[PDB]
Amino acid sequence: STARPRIITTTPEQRYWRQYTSAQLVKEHNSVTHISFNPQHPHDFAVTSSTRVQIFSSRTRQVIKTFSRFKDVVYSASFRSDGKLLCAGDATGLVSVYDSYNPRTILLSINASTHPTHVTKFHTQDNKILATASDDRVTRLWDISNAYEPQLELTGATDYVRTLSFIPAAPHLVATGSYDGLIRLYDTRSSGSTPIYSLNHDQPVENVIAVSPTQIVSCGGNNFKVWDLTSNKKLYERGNFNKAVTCLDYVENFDSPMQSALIASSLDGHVKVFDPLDNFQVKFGWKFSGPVLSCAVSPSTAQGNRHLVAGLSSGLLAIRTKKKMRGSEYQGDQEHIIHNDKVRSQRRMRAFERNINQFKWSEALDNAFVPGMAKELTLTVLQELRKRGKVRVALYGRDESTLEPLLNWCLKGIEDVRSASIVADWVAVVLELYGNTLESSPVLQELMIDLKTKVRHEIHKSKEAQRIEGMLQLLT
Amino acid sequence: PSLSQPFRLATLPKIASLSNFSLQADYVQVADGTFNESTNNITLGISGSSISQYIINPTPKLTFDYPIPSTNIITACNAEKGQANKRNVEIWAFGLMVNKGNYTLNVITKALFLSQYKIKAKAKVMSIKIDTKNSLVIAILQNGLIEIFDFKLTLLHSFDISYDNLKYAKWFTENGTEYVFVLCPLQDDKVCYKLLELTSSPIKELSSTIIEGFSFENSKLCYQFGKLYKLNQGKIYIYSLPHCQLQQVIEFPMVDKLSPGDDLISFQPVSVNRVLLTVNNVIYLLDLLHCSTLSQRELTHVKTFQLLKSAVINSEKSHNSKTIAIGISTKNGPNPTSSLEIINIDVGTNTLKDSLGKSFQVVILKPLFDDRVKCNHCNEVIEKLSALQDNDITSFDDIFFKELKIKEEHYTEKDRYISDPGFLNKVLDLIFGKFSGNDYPKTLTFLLTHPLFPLSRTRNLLSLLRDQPRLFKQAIVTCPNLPLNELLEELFSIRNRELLLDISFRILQDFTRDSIKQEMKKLSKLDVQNFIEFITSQSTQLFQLLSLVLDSIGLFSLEGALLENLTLYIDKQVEIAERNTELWNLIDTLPTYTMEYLDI
Amino acid sequence: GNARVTSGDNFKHVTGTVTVILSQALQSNDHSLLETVLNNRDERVIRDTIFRLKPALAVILLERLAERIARQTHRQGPLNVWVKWCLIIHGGYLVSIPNLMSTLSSLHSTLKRRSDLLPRLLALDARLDCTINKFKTL
Amino acid sequence: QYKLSVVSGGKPALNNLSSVTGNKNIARLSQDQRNYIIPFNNQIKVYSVETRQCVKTLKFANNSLLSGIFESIVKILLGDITVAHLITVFTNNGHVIVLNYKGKLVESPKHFKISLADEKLANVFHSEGNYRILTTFKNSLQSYRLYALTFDDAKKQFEVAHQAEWHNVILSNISSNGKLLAHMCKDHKSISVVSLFDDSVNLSFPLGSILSSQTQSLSYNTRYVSSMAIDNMGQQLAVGFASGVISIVSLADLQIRLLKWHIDSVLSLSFSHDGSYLLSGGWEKVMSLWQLETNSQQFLPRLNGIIIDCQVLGPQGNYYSLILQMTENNSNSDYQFLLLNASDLTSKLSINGPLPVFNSTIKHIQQPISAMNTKNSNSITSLNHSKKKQSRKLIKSRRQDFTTNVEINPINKNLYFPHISAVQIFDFYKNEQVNYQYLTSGVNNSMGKVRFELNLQDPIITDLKFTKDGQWMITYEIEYPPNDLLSSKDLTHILKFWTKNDNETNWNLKTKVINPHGISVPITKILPSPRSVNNSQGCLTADNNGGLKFWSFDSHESNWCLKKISLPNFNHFSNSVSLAWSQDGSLIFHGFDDKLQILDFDTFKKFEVSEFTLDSEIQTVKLINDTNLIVATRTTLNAINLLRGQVINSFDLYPFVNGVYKNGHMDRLITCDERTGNIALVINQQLTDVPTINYKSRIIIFDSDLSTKLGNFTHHEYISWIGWNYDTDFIFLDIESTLGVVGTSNSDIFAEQLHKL
RNA sequence: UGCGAAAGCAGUUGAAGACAAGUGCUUGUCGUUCGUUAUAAAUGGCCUCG
Repeated sequence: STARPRIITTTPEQRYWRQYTSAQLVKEHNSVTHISFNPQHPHDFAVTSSTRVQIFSSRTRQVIKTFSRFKDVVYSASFRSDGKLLCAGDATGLVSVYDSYNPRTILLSINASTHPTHVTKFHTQDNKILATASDDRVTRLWDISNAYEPQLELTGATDYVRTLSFIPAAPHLVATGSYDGLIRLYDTRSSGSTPIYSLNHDQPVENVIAVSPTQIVSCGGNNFKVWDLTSNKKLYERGNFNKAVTCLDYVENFDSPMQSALIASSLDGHVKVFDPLDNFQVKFGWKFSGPVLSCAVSPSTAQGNRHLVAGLSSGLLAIRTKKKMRGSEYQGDQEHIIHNDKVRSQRRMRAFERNINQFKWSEALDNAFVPGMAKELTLTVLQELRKRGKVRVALYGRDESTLEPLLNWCLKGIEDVRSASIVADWVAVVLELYGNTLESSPVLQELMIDLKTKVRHEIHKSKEAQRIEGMLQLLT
Repeated sequence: PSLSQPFRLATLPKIASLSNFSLQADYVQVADGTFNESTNNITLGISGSSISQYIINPTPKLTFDYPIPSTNIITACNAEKGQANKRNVEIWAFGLMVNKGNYTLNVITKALFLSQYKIKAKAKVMSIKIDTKNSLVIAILQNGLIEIFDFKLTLLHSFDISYDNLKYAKWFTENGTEYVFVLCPLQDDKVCYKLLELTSSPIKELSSTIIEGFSFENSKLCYQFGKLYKLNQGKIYIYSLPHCQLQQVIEFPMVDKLSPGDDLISFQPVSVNRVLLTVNNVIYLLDLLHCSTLSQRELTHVKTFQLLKSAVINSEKSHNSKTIAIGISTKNGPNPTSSLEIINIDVGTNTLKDSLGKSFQVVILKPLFDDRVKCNHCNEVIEKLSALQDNDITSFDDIFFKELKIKEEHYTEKDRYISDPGFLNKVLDLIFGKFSGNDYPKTLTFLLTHPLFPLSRTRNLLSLLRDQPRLFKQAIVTCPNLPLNELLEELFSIRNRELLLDISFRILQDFTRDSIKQEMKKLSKLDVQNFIEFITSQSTQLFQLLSLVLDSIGLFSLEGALLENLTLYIDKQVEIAERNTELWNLIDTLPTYTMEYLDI
Repeated sequence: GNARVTSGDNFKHVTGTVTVILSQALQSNDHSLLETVLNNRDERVIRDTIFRLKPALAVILLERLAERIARQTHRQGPLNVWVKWCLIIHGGYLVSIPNLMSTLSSLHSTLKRRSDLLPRLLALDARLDCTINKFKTL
Repeated sequence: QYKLSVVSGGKPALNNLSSVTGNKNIARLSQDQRNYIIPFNNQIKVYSVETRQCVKTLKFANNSLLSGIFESIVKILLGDITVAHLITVFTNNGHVIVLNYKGKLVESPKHFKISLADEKLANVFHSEGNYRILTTFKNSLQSYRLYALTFDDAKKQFEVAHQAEWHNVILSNISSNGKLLAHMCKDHKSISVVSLFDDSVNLSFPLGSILSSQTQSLSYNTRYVSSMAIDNMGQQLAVGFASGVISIVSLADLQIRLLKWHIDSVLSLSFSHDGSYLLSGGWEKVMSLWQLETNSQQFLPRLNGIIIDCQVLGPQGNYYSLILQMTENNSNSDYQFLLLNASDLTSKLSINGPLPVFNSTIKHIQQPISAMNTKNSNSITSLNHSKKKQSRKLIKSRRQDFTTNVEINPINKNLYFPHISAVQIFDFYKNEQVNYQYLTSGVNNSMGKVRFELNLQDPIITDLKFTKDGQWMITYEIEYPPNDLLSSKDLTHILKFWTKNDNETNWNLKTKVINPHGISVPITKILPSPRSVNNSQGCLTADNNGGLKFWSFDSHESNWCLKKISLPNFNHFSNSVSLAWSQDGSLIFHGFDDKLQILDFDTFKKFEVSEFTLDSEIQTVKLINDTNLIVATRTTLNAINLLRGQVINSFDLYPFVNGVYKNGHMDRLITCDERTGNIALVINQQLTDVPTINYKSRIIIFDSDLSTKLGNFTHHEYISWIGWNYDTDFIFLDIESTLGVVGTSNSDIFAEQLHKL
């Protein structure tokens, strides 16, 4: 004996990203300018909005901490590599360092400049040093120990510097991009204050991100370009966006089928995922109410539900999350011969499968035409009965009352190309089997008269369709 | 695969030793190190003149020259690049001998002269291999001594193979280690083969074998990828290392016709199982695996061309199919002048495509079984038919069929024995000469149905049969391999409706759309004009042909005035066939009170 | 199991206008924006929008129309007129293209596939008219 | 150099006598019930039940006496009658042979011969030292004689004495005890039961009494009996009917009891030893154990075939022995013997031979009787007409292909048979089936087809092959739409790609292509790609229209993709398309209709002579070596050197191959090694004074370029197929389901006593 | 049934004997033969181990 065969009824990269189904929309007083994730568990992420910075719990997904000390606009919430310290910038130019989860106590307060300090980031390799970029166009490098004078003051930018980046594996290298359209690389080991070299983006630079030790992606204007420092030239460029790209984030070695993901904001309501392994090609995207100013994803070591967070100029924050008898237990560990025969039961089978297995041909047809049942699954069971050679059998004991459900589907199924040849099959048999009842039943006739009109309509589109096919051949 | 035109590298000097063309190649040495696939330099030792290094591309130019006395003969020369105690230096070693009294071994170092040294060699230097990694110069002598020297020509080691009168030695590398094999003539046409390993003694003997039947005096020898090739008496003998066993003997018929003494033969390898062979002024690219002539080139402007060396491609590992070969070309004239010339060679992909149908090697029915079951003389017939009088149809037929016992007026399965082509070909020739005009024998009908009708007579056959309709009809139905060009112009010249019909089916049957479509473009616009008109005046295939015509005509060429008439005809056809569609499928296709009268 | 189905015709590995909404939707691969454009059913609009659409964007427009019809055949009809007008207006541009079958493989399969219904459907219409002719006269 | 030797076995032997029913089984279980003995057509195999392996094999070829004698085994009896592992074989002619299992076969068995005067021995049986034999003597009904057999020690001879004689025996059966016989005669009919060794039971009655009045009113199927069973005690007799109704009759008072669940003709009925249970099987492929005490029934459904015969085999009914038919293969009758443990109704031992599918029926094979005449069955009237038509066809007609497709596994060398909608994996080294995998959708085991359902055609596998590397299996199948429907003519062509890591035995499906080359276009030819291109990971498909497609497994896609294509939309049609590919991997030799083409793989078009015309239509194109290509047309075979493009040798094939075989069978009949040479196989019917059923086969080994014949060898039967194993040796399958091969002290006494104890 | 592709192209489906029923005659059947390439329908549907 054999088991009963069971009846038979997009990309791997996409199906990972559609799992971020849960979507909750939060409103903030001002535009959320910057979004940051903690490198450490529970990976709570910070949003910079209005004159405050808010911390959201990953699991709970609501505010746990609020930093309201800042009198003016707040321009940054990047964490330290250990996540203990929070640095931020203000329009007054003051940069303030806070213990994460301790909004009361200010550790270090530094006045970078009189002009706004739009960017403040901790150095990833060297914990002590903190970098600040201001509208003064000098990106001062501060240290926690010395709060009175910068260790290095990188200069040479003739427009606002609103982008700074630290290259992994290169603690000495510092990358800055100004609204000149120039991305400048600096070596802190040397004297500094003069770039090693400048990369021309030709459009104002909104965010510069070092994807890998040698590859840096710069998103500015309507396109983002990936530059290799060893060659010093752009390896790839993509300009699919309509509005000017603003923010861009990168995550690597996460459990998706894709090893690494690159998310880039558009300012068109679009944030799209790009795969570095295939020359940064588009694999998935979202659309939101308004322009996107910030985008971030949970770090690789999220250790729980993965989070996608996007920032809008409206102050709206959108979060998408991918959620992640005392001898009965003996198990015979000390036992001599272990044996097992328990067999799992077959997966719960539908009503129509039961009828065909039990040889209820007519009922299976009745199951086919029931409310709220999938069109594809309808084609399968009918396809089975045709394969069963039970076509006249399933249609023998029927009248106009129980024949109409089949014909109504046929009225719709004839449109579909898949069910056309199958709807073709059933219709002829019932006519050949119920010609006399058709004469004496009016409703079947009016039910019929529409079928002739629709099939005639199907004739026409075929007639054009082959006309379109023929002219296409002339074209080629 | 192809052979490019030779381009001159340099003109050889007018020295007496070089005046003997047959031995000229022996007096010019090519350095192994500088001549390879990737090197643009060639180091060449011209005996009695100099050792000179030339750059090949973009234009041949002399980069370096070291003069040598006119009385000295260069026996071995090699040049490479490496590092010495560290500066990048080019080490040149050449062995010269003067009047057989003395032999000179010289090593020169150049910076990219740092040093020039000279010692007296015990015997003639045959092969020189320099190891830049170890700063060693290795020389093989005619007396059997393999002497290893430093760049200072201080003797570090000496190995004796115990045999004298060496004639052939070649170096090769495998798996990163260096190897050398030598051939030593013995008496009674016997030869010792020794394979030596270069690592108390840096030289280790791996194999020693005596080969019988291996003559030198008329043999051309070259080696490639563990494989030794010997050309002798038009037969190339194929030996494989390490034992130097004979594997194959390939006969090259075109060399067998060469008179011994006048024809100058040179032989070199160019790739895996591929070699260059020259006979006087003609050059050959040969595939020894498939025994095919990949390419042939004749140099009409020179008397002879002798190969000196060739940059060999490892086609198994290399995507490059282009290499170069250097040789000596001698011009025709009272005062012949010899020149060094380089030939660019495209070896190919090393696949059988390069050999398909290019072999250099130039029937009667036989029973299936040599020995109670159900079964489901050409020349004499040839002579008899020719002996007849002109225009005798009855006798020509009667001889053909009575002799061959043919029964039915078309080819049948029982006529297989007659299928031999040569007998059929002249019978066709006899018919053409025997009969002209309007009367042909029935025999033409027999051959015309024959599956193996010669291709040489297919051309103009339809033209020959224009006069008689049945012969023209018979050809279309069964004549094999009738040219499409003639079927078309006949299709495009004929007014007969039945004949137009059968031509189209035969064309569509035996020819694809692309083949027919291109042939449509050459046809005149006035012709195709007439045959759209004929259609406006089995039919599905004819309509399909018209669809092939219309696409060939193109949208530009088609004329609106005709286009309307064709459109109406097409409009008329669709309406009928849709109507026929309906007809075809049709062919596939109690009261409570009743009032009645009773009959009694 | 998880085996993927395929067919032999898969030549893959071998005022009032909305033109600017269309062009932006196509450049940005915005399906929602494109879907709104495709909703209009006035043939007068369809020719105008395709008339002003850039020829470079016209080739790739044929690709979405193929995919969208393939996913939902019941929209084959209304989406056909767009393919009809795109080939009319940009026919000359499409000629100067180095490959068409590979880049328009989905369209040919979609159009090839739909035509196969025409023979069998006519077989119905004859059977089908026969019974219809029977009961009206009766 | 070369030599032929038989390797594998054949189909199991059955008692193929129409009259006897329920006694088909000749295989027997040992007295200790530790091993089961099965006679085959060419050997006898002893399988140890507990381990489910063949402990011992006895080949008729090895023994001179068996070779000369083997005539088929009509029965086996444990021990020796003349006289602990002895067994006595009785054949139809009358030879009695005492042989030994569990040991070494003795070259001089105790051969004997019973004396029979124009009698064909049908059956033998015993109860306690007493032996009776039933024999056949000659209205199309054979009559039977019952004799007594005893062995006299003085003369060492089997003396035969007459006891009884029954005439025009239609059907017959014997009790499980082997002491009662029930038979039906036309003297419409009458059934009589007789005791064999005793005079106790002697009863007869017309069939009309048992038949119901309604049964008389209804069709003949209701009055037509298909099977019978008799009790050991004799009080109850079961009669089956073509309609599927079973009638139990009490012999004492001739009262009837109707048991009716089978919806088609019941084929096998058997009483239990106690008689409280009736075991029944038929076309439904479902086993029914009727509980007579309460008229209940237990079911074992989804037996692999239709149940021909049934028996309860045990002192306590521990095992059930069953015969399965596999009617889906109309070409050959495929018998499988199944021993089930009654405790859990699980397969204790399944035995069957190779199950090849031939193009047309062979010898006298007839479909089993059903309620209606169908493709897989014969009605009551259809039996005689079908037999006569089959004989007249195989005599008069000329088309006698009987050719079967077979495949070999490079990694495992295991033999694959493309059965209808399935693949049999059979190991000819061990001569035992390893697997049976259904490779299509359709009704393969979902349910048992009955009545009009039996007209349905399941998907048919036409081509089954592997890549060179062996990890990949390519399958081409045709799905047949049902009859009496609008879409009843649109046959569906499907391709599938199937890979399996070596340690498993079951393939798991990766890819499926629907309607390749378009709609309603068959896949005439396939060729897997070699090691050179894509590392044996690609293949080519060819139509009757000359359209060619190359597929390959794309790692990035993780599946197969149509790398390349050419569709010359040829209007003309020919199912003969032959395909050859070069070892290096550059060219394609595509032989379509009468023309051969050389296509370059890089451009996939005619090489830039590519076109080569032949006298007639190509059946095979193959290259024995790179230098030489062999092309067979329907009239001849010709060796062509590509290097010169001139024919070396021409062998005229018309005298033997004109229209006997359909196009494309030359492919599977002609085989080539890759190093030594090729082989040509020609089969011819032998006739003495009109064509006779039997056939005769020649195998000819030819060197590359057909210059010389290495060896010409003879086989006495129709060799359905021949192929080249990846070793030197070539394997050939013969219509007897036979795979042969053509190829180059006090302590010692104490220990013995202890062992005895 | 032959050929062929899958579409289709041609060609068949006869005679004797016996039995049953109805009234020598009529019809229907064949575990009967010779020759030619040559609807169904006895209320009767698939085990259990979570």
